[PDB]
Amino acid sequence: STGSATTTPIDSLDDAYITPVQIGTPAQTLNLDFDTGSSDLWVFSSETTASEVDGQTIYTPSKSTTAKLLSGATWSISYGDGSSSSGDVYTDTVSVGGLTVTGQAVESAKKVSSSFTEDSTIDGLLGLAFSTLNTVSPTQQKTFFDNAKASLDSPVFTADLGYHAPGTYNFGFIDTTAYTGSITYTAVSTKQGFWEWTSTGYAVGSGTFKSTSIDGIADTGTTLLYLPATVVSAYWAQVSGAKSSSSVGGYVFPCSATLPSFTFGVGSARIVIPGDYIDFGPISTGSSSCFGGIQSSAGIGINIFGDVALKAAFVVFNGATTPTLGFASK
Ligand SMILES: NCc1ccc(C(F)(F)F)cc1
Ligand SMILES: NCc1ccc(C(F)(F)F)cc1
Repeated sequence: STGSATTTPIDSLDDAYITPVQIGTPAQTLNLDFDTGSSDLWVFSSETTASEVDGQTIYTPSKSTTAKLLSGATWSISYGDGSSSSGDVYTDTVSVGGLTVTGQAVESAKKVSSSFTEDSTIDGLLGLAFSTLNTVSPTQQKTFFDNAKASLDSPVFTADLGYHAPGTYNFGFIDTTAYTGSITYTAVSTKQGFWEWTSTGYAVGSGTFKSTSIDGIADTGTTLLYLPATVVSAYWAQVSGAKSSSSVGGYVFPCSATLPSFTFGVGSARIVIPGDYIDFGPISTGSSSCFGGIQSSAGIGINIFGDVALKAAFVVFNGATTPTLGFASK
């Protein structure tokens, strides 16, 4: 079987992407943030503290004939940005673009952090990292992808994120019409539970390519590109007036500047991120200082190939017994 669903940016900056997901019987449609950096499917629900819900669509398990409370199961998650949520667990039917999984763990949020409440367009997250990161206790639960793997025509899903435009998540097949040239596959380490790979280097604008191993994760759930300080300093050195601001919390640049492209290596192939992709607009309404889409990972402890990088490519998440990552230009 296969599944195909359109994913849409939540705002004019591509801060996140939401994808409609059907939960329960009859279907309750929620717009979820597909996150290859985490492994929990959790949603706003009728159980969420009422003061912490502000415009989100909620899942109501009492209205689903297939919902089963997972007795004694709880969950609690903390993301690298300081966000957090927690609650209890149900099993229910979950469908993504025609692809159906029965008995999927649906984690009902009882408490969510403020940043989730303030995001009215995101009804929850759908984790697509490896199941070893799932936070359900005392019995760990499998991701949507892991549960669907056996019935998929091919044990893969692909991410085709758009720049200020809708995109597509596909399950079970590779759309050979969606990319140009060839797909370059690179090895994945699952030892931390992430889609972790090694980039072969980078280049700034039309500059010389620098062969150097950059170990990072493919994370659709992270907005920006987080790379080592040496690389990020080399990039912003090519933007007149750019500087790292402690009060803002990253590199900023004059909004009148034109940004150079950024290239990163995948084996012998190259993925070029257009400079316009790195512009994330004024730091505040009316400001002439703009926030950069490439930031340092020094404070994070791991390099993150977020949406800024991934939306420049057609990305294959190959969940075979030996998992790999595929990158193609588009
Ligand atoms: N998108 C989920 C996510 C968020 C943060 C991290 C970090 F910070 F641990 F790298 C990994 C995955
Ligand atoms: N990396 C997972 C993640 C996704 C979205 C959010 C937000 F936008 F709701 F804060 C936080 C964390």
